[PDB]
Amino acid sequence: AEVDGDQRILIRSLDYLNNDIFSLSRIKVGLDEFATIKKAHFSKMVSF
Repeated sequence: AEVDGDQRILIRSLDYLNNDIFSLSRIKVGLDEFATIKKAHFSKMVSF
């Protein structure tokens, strides 16, 4: 497919994209793209 827009990521778009998403380690930074956080083993959770 052909797209000519830069798809510059704006903050005003994130709220509408993530209105139904309540995750803390994933947000819809784009339409089909995501911003994620790397996982860690829960065995390290004992330090809290």
